[PDB]
Amino acid sequence: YKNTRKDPALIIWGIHHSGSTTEQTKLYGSGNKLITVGSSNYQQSFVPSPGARPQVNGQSGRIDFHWLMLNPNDTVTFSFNGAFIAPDRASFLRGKSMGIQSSVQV
Amino acid sequence: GIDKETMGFTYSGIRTNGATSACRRSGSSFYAEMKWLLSNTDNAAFPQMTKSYKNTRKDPALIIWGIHHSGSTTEQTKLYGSGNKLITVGSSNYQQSFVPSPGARPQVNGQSGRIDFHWLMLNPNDTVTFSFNGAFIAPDRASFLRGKSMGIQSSVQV
Amino acid sequence: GLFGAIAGFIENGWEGLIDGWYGFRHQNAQGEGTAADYKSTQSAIDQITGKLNRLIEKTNQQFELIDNEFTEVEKQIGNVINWTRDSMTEVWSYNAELLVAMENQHTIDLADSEMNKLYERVKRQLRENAEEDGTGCFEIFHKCDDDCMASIRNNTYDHSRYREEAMQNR
Amino acid sequence: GLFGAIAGFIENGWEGLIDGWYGFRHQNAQGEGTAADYKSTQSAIDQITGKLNRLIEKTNQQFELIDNEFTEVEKQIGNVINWTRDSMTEVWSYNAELLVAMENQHTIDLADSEMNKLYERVKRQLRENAEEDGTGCFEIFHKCDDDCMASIRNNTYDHSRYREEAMQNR
Amino acid sequence: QVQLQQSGPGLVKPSQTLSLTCAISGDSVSSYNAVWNWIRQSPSRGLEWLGRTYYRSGWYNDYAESVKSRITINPDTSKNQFSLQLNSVTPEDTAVYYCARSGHITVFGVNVDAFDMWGQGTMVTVSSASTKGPSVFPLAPSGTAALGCLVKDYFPEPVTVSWNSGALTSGVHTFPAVLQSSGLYSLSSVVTVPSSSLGTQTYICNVNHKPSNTKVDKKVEP
Ligand SMILES: *[C@@H]1O[C@H](CO)[C@@H](O[C@@H]2O[C@H](CO)[C@@H](O[C@@H]3O[C@H](CO)[C@@H](O)[C@H](O[C@H]4O[C@H](CO)[C@@H](O)[C@H](O)[C@@H]4O)[C@@H]3O)[C@H](O)[C@H]2NC(C)=O)[C@H](O)[C@H]1NC(C)=O
Ligand SMILES: *[C@@H]1O[C@H](CO)[C@@H](O[C@@H]2O[C@H](CO)[C@@H](O)[C@H](O)[C@H]2NC(C)=O)[C@H](O)[C@H]1NC(C)=O
Ligand SMILES: *[C@@H]1O[C@H](CO)[C@@H](O[C@@H]2O[C@H](CO)[C@@H](O)[C@H](O)[C@H]2NC(C)=O)[C@H](O)[C@H]1NC(C)=O
Ligand SMILES: *[C@@H]1O[C@H](CO)[C@@H](O)[C@H](O)[C@H]1NC(C)=O
Ligand SMILES: *[C@@H]1O[C@H](CO)[C@@H](O)[C@H](O)[C@H]1NC(C)=O
Repeated sequence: YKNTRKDPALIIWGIHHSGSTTEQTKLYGSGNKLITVGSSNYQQSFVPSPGARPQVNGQSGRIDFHWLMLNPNDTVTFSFNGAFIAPDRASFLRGKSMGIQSSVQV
Repeated sequence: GIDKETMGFTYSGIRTNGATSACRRSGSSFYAEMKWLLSNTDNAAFPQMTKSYKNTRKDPALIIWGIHHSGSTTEQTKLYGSGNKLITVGSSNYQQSFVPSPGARPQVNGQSGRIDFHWLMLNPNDTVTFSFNGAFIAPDRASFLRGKSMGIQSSVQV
Repeated sequence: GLFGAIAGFIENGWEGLIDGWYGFRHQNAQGEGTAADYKSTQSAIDQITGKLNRLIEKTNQQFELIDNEFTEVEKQIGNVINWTRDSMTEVWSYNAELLVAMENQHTIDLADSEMNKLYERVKRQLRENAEEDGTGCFEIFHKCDDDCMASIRNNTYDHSRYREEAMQNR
Repeated sequence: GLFGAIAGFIENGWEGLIDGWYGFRHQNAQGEGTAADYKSTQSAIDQITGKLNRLIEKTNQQFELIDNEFTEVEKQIGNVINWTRDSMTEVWSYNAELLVAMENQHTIDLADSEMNKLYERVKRQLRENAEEDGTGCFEIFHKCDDDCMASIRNNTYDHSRYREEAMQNR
Repeated sequence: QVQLQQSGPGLVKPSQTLSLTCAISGDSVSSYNAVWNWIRQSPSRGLEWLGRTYYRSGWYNDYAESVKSRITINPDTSKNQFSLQLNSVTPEDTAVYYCARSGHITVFGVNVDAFDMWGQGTMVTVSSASTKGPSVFPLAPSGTAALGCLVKDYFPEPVTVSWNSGALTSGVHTFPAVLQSSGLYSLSSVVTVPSSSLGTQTYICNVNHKPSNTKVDKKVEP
């Protein structure tokens, strides 16, 4: 994916860690999986590690989400061979705001 | 300060008494709060193991473990059997893995191997699971914090 | 007060003086009367108002969140943040305390100054026609009717008009 | 001014007084003349000079770069740095504003003080030989020639020499 | 919700005493944070302060130099009111008299004589003329209709007029009184209504002349 816009794009992806090795094979086939991700600015890799985690929302598997800012007219390449949660959309920032943490009504 | 409580881990099919001349108590010994898990005999395959501990107390538990990096690949096989080893550790809050890398480091306290120690805070009524297949220094006890203090660095007498 | 007029040689304030900060109270054949002096009162008011204009204002600098109340940041960076924030809290608490103490000292001395200035202005007006009592009163030797008292307050008083009578009365 | 001499009972300053801060202007048979007083002028100058010696100086502390203008640091640490720097900017801007305001108040009151001190010094010199006008002038009852005026300025003036003539002129 | 309510006769004979009362609600006549004033207004003299009273750990009074020899303003702490007493009145004392609170509103605790609340006013006429009642005549309506009431030959001012005991206000105009050559006042009050409502709606003007204790109602019909 090339960012053809004048501002940086926020790109997300996920690595799925199944609750067991057998689940990993069922979903993506056997073998030691790999995901690489690179831009002109960024350089990083991911190999999944399946295994039993305690159940959260009824699930013993986990997804590692990752992010990068893709510069104007730079390209991100996803080379993967399983256990990859692919982005459907890129995010762009609209302008300026302020974020707060609150427990009371607007 | 710290209050200590047993992790409640028991073991079968492996040795639990790894010791070294680097940790002496009138003879070879080891970290008092940890256990050096070895294959039952030399060059034997360490079995694929899982061990679980739930924090049943109202404050977070400090959990420690260690990954052993032998001074050579042959030493790694002698202690834990051949093959590419793995240790995973997860809680509801924490998510991380470890594969050992043996190799010659310069001798410190007469040893060319190393232990990577790691830690996490285990929340009240959360569970930590250790899935390992060798090169793992297991905790014997969890630590709990007693209350409040101040720590200083000093070179003079009390 | 630094000058020694308010809570000084002037024994005490007047609760009846509701229209001004500083004023005159006279005694003559016609009786007694009290009147506020607005020029001195306004000078004091304008100066206090100036301090408030300075202190009640914008710090335009806007600060964003740098930590998280719901999901705590890493402990090392979190401790650096807290140490820095607590250091700033210490600086500002110290600054605020010293500012208010300094301004209050000056405000009290300022009011005391304006009272003294009014007293000395009157003393100069009726030179050789009256004498300082020591309670912030001027004992006037010649007869001074309400029009004469009002001339002192007004600042039109002409001492040469009554000097022969007043001087000879010593 | 706190004392009420400058911009007070002294109506206004003299543009012609170019050689000094404070001075004397006289009227006598021989005419009019103006002269600056250096002792009072120097005291004021020395004190202002002292403030400048204090304020124009070294902060020996040297600060290195902790971020990077060409290749931006990590966003979390970068935000902590910026927050800390902006907090320091806020403290120093506040400090500078308050310093200058405080020093300026004192500088104005200081000049007003020196003017008052000179006036009172003269008043004491010619006790019972003259009377306060109220414009910062002393009406002198005896004849006072240029040598007599210069004796007042010089501070050698001897009131007992002219007291019989001056006192009897009341 | 401070409220100043004024009472007292609006007719005083020359050389006699004008006496008015202001009754306070929502605040205390002896409050540290109030000053109680009287002010009068005439088309000639304009607005003129008369005097005041206030409590600051003892009662104080100040009066305008123009009335100082004739005037007394006293607090009543039993009824929470204060009065105005003006002796030896002359035609030059004919005016509207207002009570007013000041010194509630201050610059750094200094009463700056801001009059933040006023009474409704009492119109006072100095005259030796006996009061007279006002005759009230209908101004009959002959798709908008106008009807009214002529309020004729009364003294002194004022007269108040309402319609249907205050239930009708829209389209009402009550004209300022005119002094006739007889030395008596007259005015009219008029209202425009839908001409259709004439056959169903009753229209009554309610006329009040407090100086003569006159309250009169008059039905106005086609
Ligand atoms: C030192 O000087 C200051 C002024 O710089 C002075 O402060 C003033 O205090 C009064 C209260 O006593 C404030 O007045 C309020 O104004 C608001 C509208 O702005 C009103 O809504 C308030 O009304 C209340 O009380 C009424 C009855 O009295 C009720 O009817 C109503 O429901 C409310 O309860 C009230 O009038 C005034 O705003 C300040 N001034 C400023 C600038 O803030 C202060 O009192 C002085 N100190 C001393 C000890 O005198
Ligand atoms: C930084 O300070 C905050 C408070 O200013 C600490 O968070 C609080 O911790 C107490 C008990 O230790 C909790 O009960 C509160 O819920 C916390 N308050 C907030 C506002 O978060 C925080 O622990 C400090 N950071 C570190 C790293 O210790
Ligand atoms: C910390 O502050 C600096 C500026 O003081 C920020 O860098 C600037 O960002 C603007 C637009 O956001 C750029 O146009 C400038 O080139 C930058 N100036 C400099 C001097 O670098 C920086 O973004 C801030 N740090 C973070 C993490 O947001
Ligand atoms: C000052 O007050 C007096 C009252 O005695 C008045 O007659 C006089 O005109 C006033 N001065 C001026 C300049 O108006
Ligand atoms: C002061 O000035 C006068 C000029 O009148 C001069 O004669 C006198 O000597 C001076 N005083 C001293 C101490 O020199």
